[PDB]
Amino acid sequence: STPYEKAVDEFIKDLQKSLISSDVNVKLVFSLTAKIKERLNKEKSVLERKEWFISIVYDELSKLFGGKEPNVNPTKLPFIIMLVGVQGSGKTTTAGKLAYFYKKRGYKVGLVAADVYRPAAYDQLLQLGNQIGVQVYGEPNNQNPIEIAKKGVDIFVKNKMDIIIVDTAGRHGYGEETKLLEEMKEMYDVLKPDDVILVIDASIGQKAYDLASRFHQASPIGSVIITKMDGTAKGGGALSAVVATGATIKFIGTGEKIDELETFNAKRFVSRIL
Amino acid sequence: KYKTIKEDDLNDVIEELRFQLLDSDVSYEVTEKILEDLKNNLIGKKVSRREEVEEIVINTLKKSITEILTKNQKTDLIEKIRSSGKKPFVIIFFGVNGVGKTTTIAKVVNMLKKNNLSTIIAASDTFRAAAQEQLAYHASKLEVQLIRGKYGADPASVAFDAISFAKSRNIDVVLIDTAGRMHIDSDLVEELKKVLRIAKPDFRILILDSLAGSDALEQARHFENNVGYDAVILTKVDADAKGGIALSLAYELKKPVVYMGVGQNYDDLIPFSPDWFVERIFS
Ligand SMILES: Nc1nc2c(ncn2[C@@H]2O[C@H](COP(=O)(O)OP(=O)(O)NP(=O)(O)O)[C@@H](O)[C@H]2O)c(=O)[nH]1
Ligand SMILES: Nc1nc2c(ncn2[C@@H]2O[C@H](COP(=O)(O)OP(=O)(O)NP(=O)(O)O)[C@@H](O)[C@H]2O)c(=O)[nH]1
Ligand SMILES: Nc1nc2c(ncn2[C@@H]2O[C@H](COP(=O)(O)O)[C@@H](O)[C@H]2O)c(=O)[nH]1
Ligand SMILES: [Mg+2]
Ligand SMILES: [Mg+2]
Repeated sequence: STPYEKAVDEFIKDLQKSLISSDVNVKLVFSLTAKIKERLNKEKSVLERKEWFISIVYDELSKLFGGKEPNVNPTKLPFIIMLVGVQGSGKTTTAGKLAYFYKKRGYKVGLVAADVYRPAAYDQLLQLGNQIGVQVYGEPNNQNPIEIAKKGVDIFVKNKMDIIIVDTAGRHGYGEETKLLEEMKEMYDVLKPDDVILVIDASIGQKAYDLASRFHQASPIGSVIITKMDGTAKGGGALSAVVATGATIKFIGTGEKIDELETFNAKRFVSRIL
Repeated sequence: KYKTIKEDDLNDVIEELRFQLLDSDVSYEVTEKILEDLKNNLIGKKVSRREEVEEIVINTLKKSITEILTKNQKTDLIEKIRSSGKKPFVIIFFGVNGVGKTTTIAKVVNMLKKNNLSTIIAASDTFRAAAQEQLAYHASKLEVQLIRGKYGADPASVAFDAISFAKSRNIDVVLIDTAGRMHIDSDLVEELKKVLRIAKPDFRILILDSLAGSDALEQARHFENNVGYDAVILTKVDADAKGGIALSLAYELKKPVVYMGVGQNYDDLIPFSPDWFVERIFS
């Protein structure tokens, strides 16, 4: 066992603990670190250089979700966004934050309240819309969320909105809620959105990979927004969700206020995860 | 006749157990301590020759986890309320954003109604969009009184009015909803402490999301240090979540989980049992 080989091994062992402690999916940590270990042994007489080791970690981790700064301005207009995610993850609030972000940039924005399950879901999004001056479409008496979604999109397209953002009910997709995944798929098929955004709580633990995978199989995830980054969570579970879907992380949420949304920064996020 | 357990006998099974606990969202640091406890309890112990070391290890762990949780159990909450001479018995619910406070309050109302206890709800989240409307829907469906407070009232004023109202009507229980807040948000932690000083609750419940990883323990630690609470309710266990936070809470903080939320309907609340937890994790 060469002094270098020993150095690599201890570094990889410490990195495994660090990533797991930050809530990256355990199996993922081992496969990721296996690739990193292989690189450290093949690339660069010399002994351990931690600085080079770390650079390879940042490199392999950055690959794991894209280097490029996210593009957050819509490709074509009108641009339909459908927000999805686990109960309480921050979807309704993030819809308001997104509407605010784009309005500030000079877009005509419409919000669609397509959650018919949560009490006062409509009232919540209407209040956010009222606060930031963005029109909200909803039908509090309608129990068909797809019909609301479609009618809302159609009206906003007709009236030449640039960006249309559809809020949907919370779901996790397990047990009875497998049917909610089917409903999400159906909404996806009907709206044909331009971006399906998985909105995910930064604090999410070891279920993240399998849960995000279930979502992706039902309706392909294009983008991810990580909420509650103003908290103490490292965010490794959110990283796991991103790897399961192949999606691009575009924004993080940094508070409850409507302006507390910012573009995702890969380097800082790696540093946060550690 | 009996073989002596050595460290080398334990290595393979300790690693399988480590990954099982980690997968169950028992945090890394707690998992390590528990397994170190396990190894130390077993190194030097005798065992029959045709007995499988691996099984004794697994059973010793299941038994230790069961004891850690069983020792932390307190009196049942309904029995606590019934035995209390206080009217109303005042309960407050707090925790970080989106974990499930408001919905859990509705389930608790439902459970209290089934136990023939009268209840009113204080709508003391006066910040978040539609927070009072959301509770008003549940209050109406559960047919219980919601106290919204005067127009523009702050959380403490709403709670004060709710308690005053319950006193004069001899209502058994007041349940106080509060806005989501980060455990590291000093201003909002102060807002909560202000409601506590004014409401002087008889029971304080932290809500934790069972889908949360290691941060759930961090939430629990910080809130215990800055605020203090009596018990935890874990939500969203129906998302195929193991709820390993339950073990970490007992092991690190000596705090019990009293109920678990297992869906979005009012009946979706079960009491916490050590045996149930151990079966979930190891089966
Ligand atoms: N501190 C903080 N709070 C946030 C952030 N994003 C959302 N929230 C808060 O998180 C809570 C849940 O938000 P909400 O929009 O209702 O989430 P949701 O996913 O629509 N819930 P549901 O699944 O029930 O429809 C709210 O208290 C909201 O203010 C964030 O970045 N930071
Ligand atoms: N599947 C499932 N969903 C749950 C459970 N408990 C709560 N929820 C859902 O989680 C979402 C958030 O619940 P809510 O009561 O608004 O949480 P909150 O902590 O009061 N949010 P806020 O911080 O904004 O006030 C809702 O969709 C609610 O129905 C549970 O046990 N299982
Ligand atoms: N009990 C009851 N709830 C209803 C009915 N129609 C809609 N809801 C509830 O209204 C809510 C959706 O409308 P709002 O977003 O406007 O609250 C959901 O909680 C839904 O269950 C009904 O006929 N009866
Ligand atoms: Mg919502
Ligand atoms: Mg609430």
